[PDB]
Amino acid sequence: NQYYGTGRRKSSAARVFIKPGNGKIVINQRSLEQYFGRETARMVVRQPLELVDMVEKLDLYITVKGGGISGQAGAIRHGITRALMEYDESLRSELRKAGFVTRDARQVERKKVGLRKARRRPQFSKR
Amino acid sequence: GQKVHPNGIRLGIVKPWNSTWFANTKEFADNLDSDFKVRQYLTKELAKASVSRIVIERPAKSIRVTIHTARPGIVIGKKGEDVEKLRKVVADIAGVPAQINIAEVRKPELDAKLVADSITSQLERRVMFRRAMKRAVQNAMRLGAKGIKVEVSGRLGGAEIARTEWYREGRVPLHTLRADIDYNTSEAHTTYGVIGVKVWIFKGEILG
Amino acid sequence: AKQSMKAREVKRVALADKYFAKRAELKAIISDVNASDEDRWNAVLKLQTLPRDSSPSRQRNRCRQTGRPHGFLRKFGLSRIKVREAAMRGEIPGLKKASW
Amino acid sequence: RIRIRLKAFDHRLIDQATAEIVETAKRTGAQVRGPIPLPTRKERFTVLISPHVNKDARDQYEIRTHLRLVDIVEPTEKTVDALMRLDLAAGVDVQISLG
Amino acid sequence: ARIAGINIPDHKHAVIALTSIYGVGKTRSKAILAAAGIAEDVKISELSEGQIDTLRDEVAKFVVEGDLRREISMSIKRLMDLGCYRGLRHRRGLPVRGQRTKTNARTRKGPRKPIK
Amino acid sequence: PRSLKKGPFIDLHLLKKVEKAVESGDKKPLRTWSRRSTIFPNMIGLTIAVHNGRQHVPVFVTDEMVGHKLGEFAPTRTYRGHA
Amino acid sequence: PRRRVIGQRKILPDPKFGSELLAKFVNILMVDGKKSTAESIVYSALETLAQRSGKSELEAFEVALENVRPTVEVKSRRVGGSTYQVPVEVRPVRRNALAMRWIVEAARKRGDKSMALRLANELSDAAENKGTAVKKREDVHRMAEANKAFA
RNA sequence: CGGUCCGGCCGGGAACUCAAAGGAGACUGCCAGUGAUAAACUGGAGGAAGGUGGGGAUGACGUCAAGUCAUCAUGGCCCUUACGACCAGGGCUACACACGUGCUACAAUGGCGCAUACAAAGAGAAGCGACCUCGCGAGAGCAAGCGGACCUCAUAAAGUGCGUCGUAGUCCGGAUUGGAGUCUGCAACUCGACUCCAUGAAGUCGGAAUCGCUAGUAAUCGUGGAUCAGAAUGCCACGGUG
Ligand SMILES: [Mg+2]
Ligand SMILES: [Mg+2]
Ligand SMILES: [Mg+2]
Ligand SMILES: [Mg+2]
Ligand SMILES: [Mg+2]
Ligand SMILES: [Mg+2]
Ligand SMILES: [Mg+2]
Ligand SMILES: [Mg+2]
Ligand SMILES: [Mg+2]
Ligand SMILES: [Mg+2]
Ligand SMILES: [Mg+2]
Ligand SMILES: [Mg+2]
Ligand SMILES: [Mg+2]
Ligand SMILES: [Mg+2]
Ligand SMILES: [Mg+2]
Ligand SMILES: [Mg+2]
Ligand SMILES: [Mg+2]
Ligand SMILES: [Mg+2]
Ligand SMILES: [Mg+2]
Ligand SMILES: [Mg+2]
Repeated sequence: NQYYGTGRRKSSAARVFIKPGNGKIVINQRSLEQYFGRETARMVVRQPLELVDMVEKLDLYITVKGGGISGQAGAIRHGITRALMEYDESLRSELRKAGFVTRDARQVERKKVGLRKARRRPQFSKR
Repeated sequence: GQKVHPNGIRLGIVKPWNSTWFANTKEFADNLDSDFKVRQYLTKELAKASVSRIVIERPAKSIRVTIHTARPGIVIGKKGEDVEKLRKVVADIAGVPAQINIAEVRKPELDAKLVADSITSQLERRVMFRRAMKRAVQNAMRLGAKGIKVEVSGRLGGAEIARTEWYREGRVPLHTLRADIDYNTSEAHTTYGVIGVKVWIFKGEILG
Repeated sequence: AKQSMKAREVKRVALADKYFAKRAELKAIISDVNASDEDRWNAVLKLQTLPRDSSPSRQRNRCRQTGRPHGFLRKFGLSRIKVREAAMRGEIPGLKKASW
Repeated sequence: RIRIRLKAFDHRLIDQATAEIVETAKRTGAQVRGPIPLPTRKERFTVLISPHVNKDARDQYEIRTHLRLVDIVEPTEKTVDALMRLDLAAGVDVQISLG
Repeated sequence: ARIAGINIPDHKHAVIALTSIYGVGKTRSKAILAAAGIAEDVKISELSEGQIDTLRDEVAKFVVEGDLRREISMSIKRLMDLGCYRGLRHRRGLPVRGQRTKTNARTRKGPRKPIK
Repeated sequence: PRSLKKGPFIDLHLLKKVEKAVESGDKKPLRTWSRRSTIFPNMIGLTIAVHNGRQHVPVFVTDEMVGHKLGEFAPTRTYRGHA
Repeated sequence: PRRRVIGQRKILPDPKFGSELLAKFVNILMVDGKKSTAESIVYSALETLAQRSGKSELEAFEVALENVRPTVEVKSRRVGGSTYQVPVEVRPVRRNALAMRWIVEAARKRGDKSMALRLANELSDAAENKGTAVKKREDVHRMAEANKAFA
């Protein structure tokens, strides 16, 4: 009866499984307060389940690989939105407005030849 | 200092590599030296033969050289006489058992290396470069090329001021990636210097 | 590159393959902690007595077509120039301009 | 069993060889595992294209080395020897691991 | 607060005020306080004078201000008297360790000397 | 510097020239291109003309000159000043 | 730019209060991408700010922001032989951005030890309507009415 | 799921992540308004993505007699018992000075100590080199496994939690110099890198002047590779925070 969604971010990849329950969040066999030492990521993983009022409504089992703290939090949000649209599908009209169902495609830019970074050019001098 | 090599840019799309083998890093540059020495040897021997493209492939430690040439009669000679002469020296260079196949070049006027070497041989025997460029374009557009561009460069008629000239007939889209542009370049070693010859031939677009 | 510099590279390869076992024998002695110090001293004097061109670090990887001492690539055995000319004529299998 | 590793540069010619050896061991042997694809090695290169002095003017090449893993569960005798005697095109390097 | 000849600030901790000694650093100061059995978070204040006597004995184990400066001057004047390359660098005022003198030798050469 | 397990370093032709001048008891200046040879305690009291690239400068060997190499006493760059 | 007025990007609100403005303040305070430190500094300074004021942390932030928000800035035009500093009304977004920028610059320039002490002291002085940030607001209005003839 | 040494570990399962191969997808395609019923533009609708979605490769005729005869090739000139060839040592690393490009700093948005969390992309056989032992340490010894989605390089750091310093030329900064060493390599004097102990310069944000950058950007943080016996703060790539 578990409902699944994949969320992706910069280079992260979340695997979200939704079961109806009381609101127990388990990420890589760890609690959310244990896993993300960051309140902004604790907000963004709870943002759609407070967009709708379903924090206490459903439990969830989460695995996530690759990336960093905000990357994994973004993919967790995008997986949760993918699975809540699998749960109901009447919520896509709201989560689209919330900008959540859109996968953020902002990858890092490659270092280019001549340039010290993606866009930073070296220091110029006429003389 | 501007233009990319149209073969090397078309190598993943519509052009094949002239060497299609595989090796690890231990035997890579050794195979590539053996391929260089055999293309060197075959070009010096079949210089009078209008050879265009030497394709090298080696399965199971056995080299296979596929020579594309406009006339196989001068490359073979008698049945297994000169081919066998070149085969035993290929096997001497590569150190492996060899095999030589010959693919005939239909329409030698539509092959850039043959046209460039005909122009080079003409310039070496002192003809007017504009006449050579005219005959290469008229022959290629007659034989059915959708577009040809030729270009010579440097020390033309023994002039001390080197200049470049180029003719064009038909459309030659170099920026079109699926265009079958046959491009190659020859050099004429005259008594006044080196004359460089480039030739682009557009046959049409491959719709893959 | 010059002809004499190519000749020096060939000579330094022939000597590096000739005396290769003996130099590792002496270095096994010198690197052995369980050895007589007079043996290790005689070994290091023998290693002085060997020619200098027997070492693999003495020879420099030149381009195999031109002898260019700079710009070498170990996978192709060529400099960056003859690499570009071969990759453009398609004499190098599987090698093409990348973009990502 | 026979693990078979195919290393090549052109993925069409390696998928041509992998499906060839599948239909071969399908007829002769039994239980071809599958043409499981492995990650592709991308050996990039970056060279200066000027002969003398242009540090910023470069070409960037690469070589994509395509991998294929095909396992054979029950090798018969003709399955093994007749598929080892069967050969593929050059550019493909096959590498059997019997057991 | 008076070790090996010199005074030592009281408000600082033990390892730091020991490191005020020319010849010890944070490592050797940890070796001193470990050999004296004195914690590192204490000050030179609220130390027993027996603890400070143990500290004086532990510092007396090593080479310090007048001895160390004598040994350093002896090694430099040994190179001076030999006339080696390091001696010539030490008396030309140039860098010894093989640094560049075309640019950036300003620690040994001081401030800039204008062309007059 | 070199490892202790390799010991010091000296050319064999130098160590033979030192052994000769020791047994012969001659105080001739030994000219030498071995700028990389560590001085030994049996070298004490000898004039050794170390090469510098251009000529051979004589070095009398002292006790303190033991643990060094011969090149330290043959400077290769001559510098007097700009003005 | 020449062609277009742009569409601005969306900013997250802060986790503690839900305010967009406080997260714009932590982005202006943030250096080198370290958002976690500037969020901790703001939450410590607004902690001691409500300790010193008894109000909401959001309310006393808006009060100090209100007493530093400029209304008219000036800008160089130079249509004659010299520079004319022409005044101009400031839109409420730039009013808020210049306020938080001036507050951060003053908290950098104060001599207190902790950054949260420089920022809580600067906000408490701005709510008292003194300090360098309101002095910059005054000197801006003073050059405004000293150049009000230009329009 | 069933079982556990709680480790996908072990039977297994193939969904999921991922790995590639092929294919679909976005086309102003639709809706409305403007427009000269045209081109087209603005807006919103859906949609993962909306107007060139983002990034790259791709550089027209020509210009500068631009650059390179020292990659190579080559006309012509010159040397040919030397302008050619071989070896040792030295030099290309000098040093009153001037400039360019960088690195590290001047600290408290930090130096410290302890504990702990999250990456991607690469290389590897004369190679990568676990585990274990010894050493404060760079490293040494024995030594598995690996031509490698298996093994190794290899613990990401910034971060977070606690304590600490408390505005000082400082527990900032790390130059310089002395001593002791390791490794590579015939060989580290000129002229290598690194480690340990000690030493602790200038520097407290930079004159006139000037540079880069419009979003996963700058800024900052680490990682890897080529070259290479050894030898980067450079170069080329990678992800984190943002
Ligand atoms: Mg540069
Ligand atoms: Mg300048
Ligand atoms: Mg270009
Ligand atoms: Mg030559
Ligand atoms: Mg070398
Ligand atoms: Mg001290
Ligand atoms: Mg649409
Ligand atoms: Mg010129
Ligand atoms: Mg010039
Ligand atoms: Mg020249
Ligand atoms: Mg020499
Ligand atoms: Mg130089
Ligand atoms: Mg410090
Ligand atoms: Mg920390
Ligand atoms: Mg602390
Ligand atoms: Mg000062
Ligand atoms: Mg200070
Ligand atoms: Mg190296
Ligand atoms: Mg390397
Ligand atoms: Mg980056």
